Amino acid sequence: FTLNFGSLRLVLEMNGEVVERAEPHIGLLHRGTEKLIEYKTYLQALPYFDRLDYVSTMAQEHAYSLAVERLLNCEVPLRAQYIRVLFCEITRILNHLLALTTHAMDVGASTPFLWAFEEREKLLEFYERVSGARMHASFIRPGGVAQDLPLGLCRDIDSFTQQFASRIDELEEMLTGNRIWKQRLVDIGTVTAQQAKDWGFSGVMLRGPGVCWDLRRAAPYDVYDQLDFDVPVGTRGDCYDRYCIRIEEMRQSMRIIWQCLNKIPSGMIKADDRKLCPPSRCRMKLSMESSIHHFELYTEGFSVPASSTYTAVEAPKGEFGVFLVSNGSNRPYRCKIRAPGFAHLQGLDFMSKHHMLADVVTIIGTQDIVFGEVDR
Amino acid sequence: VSKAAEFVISKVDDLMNWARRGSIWPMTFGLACCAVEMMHTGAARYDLDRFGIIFRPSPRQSDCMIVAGTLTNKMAPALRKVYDQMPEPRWVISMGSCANGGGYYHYSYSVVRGCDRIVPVDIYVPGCPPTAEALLYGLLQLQKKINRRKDFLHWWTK
Amino acid sequence: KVLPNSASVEEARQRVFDFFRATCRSLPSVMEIYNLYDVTSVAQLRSTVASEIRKNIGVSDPKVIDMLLFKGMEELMNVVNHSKAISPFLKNFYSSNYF
Amino acid sequence: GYLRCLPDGNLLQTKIHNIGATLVGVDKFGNKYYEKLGDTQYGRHRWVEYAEKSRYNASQVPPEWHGWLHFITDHTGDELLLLKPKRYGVEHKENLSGEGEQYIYHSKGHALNPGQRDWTRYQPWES
Amino acid sequence: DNQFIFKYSWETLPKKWVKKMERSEHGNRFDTKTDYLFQLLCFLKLHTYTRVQVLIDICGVDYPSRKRRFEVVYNLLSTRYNSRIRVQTSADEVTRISSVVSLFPSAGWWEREVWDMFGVSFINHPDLRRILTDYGFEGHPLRKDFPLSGYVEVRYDDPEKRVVSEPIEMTQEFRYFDFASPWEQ
Amino acid sequence: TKLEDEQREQLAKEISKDWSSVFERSINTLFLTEMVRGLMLTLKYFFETKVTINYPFEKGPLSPRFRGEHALRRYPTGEERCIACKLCEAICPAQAITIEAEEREDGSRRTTRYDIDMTKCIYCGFCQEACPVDAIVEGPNFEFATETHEELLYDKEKLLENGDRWETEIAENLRSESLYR
Amino acid sequence: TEAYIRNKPGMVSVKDMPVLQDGPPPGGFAPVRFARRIPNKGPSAVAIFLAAFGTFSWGMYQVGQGNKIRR
Amino acid sequence: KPWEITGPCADPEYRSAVPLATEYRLQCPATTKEKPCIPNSLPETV
Amino acid sequence: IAVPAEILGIILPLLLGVAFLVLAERKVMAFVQRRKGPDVVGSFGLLQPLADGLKLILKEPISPSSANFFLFRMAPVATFMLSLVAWAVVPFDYGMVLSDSNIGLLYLFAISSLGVYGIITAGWSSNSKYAFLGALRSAAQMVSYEVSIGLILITVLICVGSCNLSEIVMAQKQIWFGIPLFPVLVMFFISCLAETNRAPFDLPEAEAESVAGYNVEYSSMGFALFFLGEYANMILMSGLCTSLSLGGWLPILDLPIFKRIPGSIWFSIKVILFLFLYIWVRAAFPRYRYDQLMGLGWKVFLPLSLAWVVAVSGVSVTFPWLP
Ligand code: SF4
Ligand code: SF4
Ligand code: SF4
Repeated sequence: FTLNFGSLRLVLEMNGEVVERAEPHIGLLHRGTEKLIEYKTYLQALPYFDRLDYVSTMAQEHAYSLAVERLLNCEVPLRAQYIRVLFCEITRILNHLLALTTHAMDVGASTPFLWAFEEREKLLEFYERVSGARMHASFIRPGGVAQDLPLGLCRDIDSFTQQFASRIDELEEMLTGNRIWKQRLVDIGTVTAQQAKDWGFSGVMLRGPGVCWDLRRAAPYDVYDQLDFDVPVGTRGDCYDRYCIRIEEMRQSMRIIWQCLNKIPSGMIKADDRKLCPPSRCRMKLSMESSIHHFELYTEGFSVPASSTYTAVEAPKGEFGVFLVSNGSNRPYRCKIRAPGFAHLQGLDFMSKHHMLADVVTIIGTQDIVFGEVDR
Repeated sequence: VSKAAEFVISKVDDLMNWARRGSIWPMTFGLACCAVEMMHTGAARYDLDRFGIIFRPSPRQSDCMIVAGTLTNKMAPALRKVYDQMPEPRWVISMGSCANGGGYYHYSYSVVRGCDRIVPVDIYVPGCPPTAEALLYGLLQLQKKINRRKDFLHWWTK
Repeated sequence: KVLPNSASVEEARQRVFDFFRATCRSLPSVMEIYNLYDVTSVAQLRSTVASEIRKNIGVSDPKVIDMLLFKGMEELMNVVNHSKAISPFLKNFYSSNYF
Repeated sequence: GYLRCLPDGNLLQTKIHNIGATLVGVDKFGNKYYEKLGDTQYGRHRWVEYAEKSRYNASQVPPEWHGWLHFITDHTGDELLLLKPKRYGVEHKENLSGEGEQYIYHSKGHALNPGQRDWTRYQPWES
Repeated sequence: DNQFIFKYSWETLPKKWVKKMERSEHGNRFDTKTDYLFQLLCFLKLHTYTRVQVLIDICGVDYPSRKRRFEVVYNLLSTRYNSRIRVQTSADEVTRISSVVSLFPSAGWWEREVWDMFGVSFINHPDLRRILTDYGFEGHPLRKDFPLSGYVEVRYDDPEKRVVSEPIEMTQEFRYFDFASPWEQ
Repeated sequence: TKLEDEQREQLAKEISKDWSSVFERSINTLFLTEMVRGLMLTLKYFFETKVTINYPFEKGPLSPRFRGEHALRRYPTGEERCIACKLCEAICPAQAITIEAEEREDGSRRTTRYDIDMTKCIYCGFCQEACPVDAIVEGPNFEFATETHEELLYDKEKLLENGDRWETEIAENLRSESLYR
Repeated sequence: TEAYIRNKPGMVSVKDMPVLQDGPPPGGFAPVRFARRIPNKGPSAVAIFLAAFGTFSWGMYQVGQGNKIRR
Repeated sequence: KPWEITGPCADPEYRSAVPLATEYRLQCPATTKEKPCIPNSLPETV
Repeated sequence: IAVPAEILGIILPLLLGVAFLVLAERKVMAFVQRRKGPDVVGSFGLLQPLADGLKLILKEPISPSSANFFLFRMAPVATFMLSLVAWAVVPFDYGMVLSDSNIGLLYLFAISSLGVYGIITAGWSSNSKYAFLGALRSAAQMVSYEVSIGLILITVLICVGSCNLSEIVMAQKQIWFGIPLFPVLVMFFISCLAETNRAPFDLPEAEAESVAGYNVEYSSMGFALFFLGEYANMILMSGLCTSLSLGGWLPILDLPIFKRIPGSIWFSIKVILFLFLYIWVRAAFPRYRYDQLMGLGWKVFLPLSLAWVVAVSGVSVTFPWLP
C-alpha cells in the first residue's frame, strides 16, 4: 500500500511496515534561481548562491567566486584566501552542527540541539561582526572579500575554538556510545562505494563507504595545500560511521581554523585591479578613475571572457559545483547549480529499501537534505 | 451599555486576552531559509517557551501559523489546506521577504508574491532573514495585537 | 516508459491509437476525480478528445507527433492526479484598444 | 513598579537582575539603562528598564541608547545626545503599527492617506 | 590540470564519434553526436584507464540562434585517476536523445530536470515526468524565449475555496536595465 | 550473508578473549553505564547557569556593519544627501528600489520620488555601498515589523524621517565602518 | 591615491606605509586541543556487581527480619 | 558533584561554555582602541 | 455526604498537580537544555498552566464528523475515568485511603489493563488510518510493558504477604524494598516509562516523525483530556514506584528528627523525585523504534522479571524469611 507524507513530500510503498520503495517529490521549493541568475549580473547573482544550501552559506559564495575567477583569471591576495578558508571552515562547522542536531532530534534526542545552537549563535555573531547579517552574508566576492576583518575577531575565534573543542567532546560523550543511538544508526541505510559512485554521492556520504577521496586534497582550491589537516573515512558506510565522520570533520575544521588564525598574513582583502574589484570609498571619492570604475562596476559588471567551466568545492554537504557559461557580456548566459543534495535524495530510494519509517527519517537526517539547494 | 456592566465586560475581555496572549501555540511553516533562523529563535538564547510559545506539529491544535520561507505555486495549495484546518481563533505571521511580497524571487515563475495572496496574514516580519530578535519582536507584536480583542464586548453589543 | 522516436507514419498512427485507448480507459476515473456528472456527457468528452486529435492532423513530422503524444500522456497523468449581433470587431473595439 | 512582577514574571527577572547592577544612565523617556560586569556572562551585562511597566515595548529604546544596548558601541546615550545633529531631525517615535490609522504610515496613493495623490503622468485636456 | 586520461582517451577512443575536442584549463571538452553518446560514455565508464565511474551532472544550455538550440552537457569525474571530463551534444526540441540511466543510475533525476527545464526528451528513461515545476506546468522555464515571470500565477479564490491559477497580471513589471557597453567588444 | 556470519563469529571471538572482559562487557550492558553518564551530564547542565537572553530588556549583540532597515540621510546643513544618481536600483539585486527625479527649483539634482519595498529588499547592503555620497544607509534598526504590507511599502518621506530619527547611531556606525574602508 | 590615503607624517618612499589589520598577537596564540579527552574514572564492573549482590543479600536479610517483626 | 566522577567534566582540561563579559569581547566593534589601516594596493603599483 | 467531598478533594488537586507537572516538565527540560522555561506568564511561569487551560477552553471546537461521534468523543473520557479511578486507591499516609481494598495491587493492574481501550477507540474512530495504526502500536507497547509491570508487582507481592498498598508500606517499614530490589525498581521504572508513552518509547509524541499518533484528529478538549490522562497516569505510576520500592510515607533511618515531618510530605517528596527522574530520562535520551522497543519489552524485561520473581521466591522460601 502507498502511504503519503506532506517542504518534504514523500510516498512510500509498504508491505509489513517494511519500506519497499520511497519516492520523494521535491519541486515544492523551486524558485527559478537559474533563470534569475541568467537575468541578473554576477554581483547581483551572488546572493542567489547565498540562498542556495542556506545552512552552509559561504561555501556557495566560495564556489561561485572561484568559478568567476576561473573564467576571469584574477589573482586573489593571500590574506583574502586565508580569511575565505577560515570562514569556509566556520561554515562547515555550522552546517555539521545543524545536521547532527537535527538528525538527533529526528531520532529523538532533543537536548544537544540547543547546545549546538548556542555554538551556532556564537558563529553567527562572528558572521554578523565580520559582515552584514548573521545569515546570507554576501561577504565572499570574486577577486577577494567585501571587507576586512574587524579587530578582535581573531581573539574571539580562538576563544570559541577552545570552548568548541570542549563542546565537541561534550556532544560526542552524550551521543556516541549510547545504546539507543547505536541501535538507531548502525546498519541503517548502508551504501557500498560502487553504489555511491553510481549514484553520484559526494562528501561525507561518499567517504562513508570509504572511497578515501576528498575535494580539498584532490583539487586544493585554497591554502588547503598548506594546512595539513585530516580527512576521515568510514570502514563500512552507514549512519553511525557518517555521524562519526561528521564529528571528525568538525574537529579538523577547528584545526584548520586555528592554523588560518595562526598564519594569516597582512595585506589586502581583494583583487588589486579596479576593473574587476570595486575601489574603496576614499579612493572613489578622491580619484577620478576610481570614481569611473566604481560607477561602471556598480551599474554594469565585469565582462568575463566568453567561456564555459565547471568549478566544484567541498561544501559541508558534499561537492557543490557551479557550471558557468558566458558570452562575453556582463550577465551569465547559463548557470547550472549541482548541489550535493540532489544526488543524495536520489540515493534515498535504494538507501531506505527494506527499512522502516524511522529508518527512512534517520536516512534523511544523515543525508542532510536542504531543499533549497535541491530545488535550485 | 452601563458603566458597571462595561467594567465587568472589560475585565472579562482582559482575562480572555491575557489567556490567549500567554498561551500562543504557533505552528511552523518552515520552507526555504527563514526556518533556520526560526529554529535559532526557538533555541536557548532567544527562547520562545518563556512567553508561552511552543510549536505544535498538528495544525488542529495550533493557534497561529508562522509562514517562514518562500511560497511556491506547488506548495501554496498545501499551505492553504493546512491553514483551513486551524481553529477559528487564528493568526498568521509572515516571516522574511519571500513570504511578504516574494522577496528575492519576486520576478520568478512558480513563486507566490507573498503569502498574503493565499492566506490572510496578520503581521509581517521584515528581514532576509529577520534576526531572531526581530522574529521574537514580531511574536510580541502579535501578543500586543491580540491584547486589544474585545470579543466579549462585541458579542454583548450586537 | 518512454520509447524511441517513431520511424514511420504507421508507427506514429499506432502510437496515437494507443494513446487514445489510454484516454478512453482513463475517462471514468476522471468522473470520480472531478464530479461534474450533471453536464459531463462522457460521450461528449470522448468526442472532444477525438476532435482534439482530429484538429492535430496538420502535423506530419513523426518527431512532432511523438512529442505531442508524450505531452498528451503527461496531461492525462496530471488530470488523473487532479490538477486543473455587432460583429467580433466592434465588441473588441468597445472593450479595449489592444485587440 | 514592583506589583507588576506577580502577573508579569519578566519584569520579575529584570528586578532579580538589578540586584548588583549599576545604573549607567537614563534617557528622556524614562528608560533606565543598567550595566553589570564582574561574574556575569557576556550576553547579559547591559539592559534597560523601560519605566512603562504596563505596556513596555522593544521599540521604545531611542537611537541614542540603541547601539549601547545592542553592544554596537561603548558610547552611552549621553554622548550621542551631545552629538545629535542640529538644523534637522525628529524625536524618537515607537513602532505603533496598529495603534491607529491616523498613527501608522500610509502611502501617497493609499485611500487612508489624508491627502491622496493621483498617478497618471499625463494632463488631460480638462475643458 | 590532470590532462592525462583526456589525452589517453583521444589516443584510445574510436575516432568515429569524436566530433570535436577542446583542451582548456576551464575543463577538457568532448563534443560528439547524439547517436554515439551512450557508447562513448559506456567506453569511458568501463575502460580501466579512463574510469569516469561517477556522473557529476547533466546540464542544458539554450542557444536560440543555432539550428539545434539545446546543448546537453555531461560533467563526469574519475576519482581513480582524479580528473574531470566533459561530454556534450546538441539536440533540438523534437528529437529524442539516448538516456544514460543504465550506465549511471544518478542520471535519472538530472535527465528529468533537463526535460523539465528545456524539453529534451530521452529515449530509455524509466520515467520522464516533470520534477521541479508545478503540477500541470505548460512551458519549459529555462528556454531563452520563456518569459522570466512565466505565463500564469496562483491566488486563492474564495468562491471556489481553492487556489486557482490565472494569467499573469503582475504589478511593478520587471525593469530590464541595458548596462552593456559599446566598447566591450 | 555467510561472510557477515563469519565476520560476526570472528568479532565475537575477538571481544570474548577472557572471562574478565566478557563479565565487564555484560555488566556494562546490564547496568546502563552510558545512560548513567548521560544523566550525570544532563544534571550538570541542569545545575549550571543559563544563557537565555531575556529578550525585551536584554538584547543580543550587534555590529556597526549591520544590515537592518533601509534609510536616507542628510548633510549637516540640512539638505538631502541623495543626488539622483540612480545607483541604488542599478545594483539592487531584488529591484526593490524605484526612483524618479527632476531638476529642483534652484537647479539642484534631487529625487522627486524614492520608494523601497521592505517586502522585496533582501537586506544586502548593495545600495549602501554603491552610494557615492553615503546617502542611503541600512540603519541599525530591525524591530520594525508592520501589520500591513502597505505599511511595509516605504517611500522617500518615510526613509528621510527614519534617517533623521536614527541619524546619530547611523553616523557613529558610519564613522566606525569608514575606518574599515 | 594610495600614498595620499595612507600618508605618514615622516615617510619618504611609498614603501613602509602604515598598516594595522586584524591578526595574531606576537606569539601566535595557543593550542586549542582539537582532539577529544574522555576519562573513564567510574567504578569498575566487578565493583558495582559485588555492591549490587551484597546489597541484595543484606536487603533480603533485612526483609526477613522485618517480616518476622511484623508477624 | 556527581558529574566529576566520569565523563568530560572529570577532565582537568575542560572549558566552560559561557564566556565572561570581562574577558570575551572587551572592545565593542564600533569603538576600538586602535585605528585600522587596511592596504588597498601594492606599494609598487601606486 | 463526606465521600463526595473526599472524592472532589482527591480529583481537583490531582488536576492542579497535572497542570503544574507539565509546567515543571517544561521548566526542567529547559534548565537541562541551558535555557529557561515559561517565565513570562506570571511569576516564574506559575500562571502558565492557567493561561493554557483558559486558551484551550476558549478555543472554538470543531466536529470531525467521522460517523463515530460517540466513540470519538468518549475515548478521552474513558482514559480520564481510568486515570482517576486508579488514583482513587493510592495511599498517602497511615489512613489516607478512600477504598482500603485488600486487593489494591490487582485493582491497579486491572485499571492499567483497561487503559488501552481509550487509545484503541480513539485510533479506530478517527477517519485517518495513520491514527488507527499508531493507536494499535501504542496499545501493543502498553500491553507488553504492562505484562512486565505485572511481573514486577508479583515480585513485590512475593516480598510482602498482603496485597493492599497500606500494609505493603507497613512491611516496607524496615528496608524500603529498594535496597534489596534496586534492579527490580529500575526495570519497573523503565516499564512504567514505556507504559505511559513517556521518555524513550515515545511513539505518540513523535508527531514530527513518521509514526504520527492517535491524537492527530482530536480537537482541543479531546487532546487536553488525553494529555491530562497521560500525565495523571505518570503521577500515578510515580506513586506506585514510591509505594512499591521506596516505602511510601516512611522516613529514612527512623530518626526522631525525621519523624517530625508528617509523612505525607515524605510521599510527596518521593513522588517529586520520581517525576524529576521521568523528565530527566525524557530530556537525556533518544527514543526507540517501535520494533526495537517491542523486542526489548518481550525479550529483555519479561525474562528478567521472571528470573527475579524466581530468585526472590527462592530466597524467601529457603530461609525463614517469609511473612
Ligand atoms: S526572506 Fe530571505 S532569508 Fe527568508 S526564506 Fe526568503 S531568501 Fe531566505
Ligand atoms: S540592501 Fe540590497 S536588497 Fe535592500 S534596497 Fe539595498 S541593494 Fe536592494
Ligand atoms: S546611490 Fe545614494 S545618491 Fe545615488 S540614488 Fe541611491 S541614495 Fe541617492
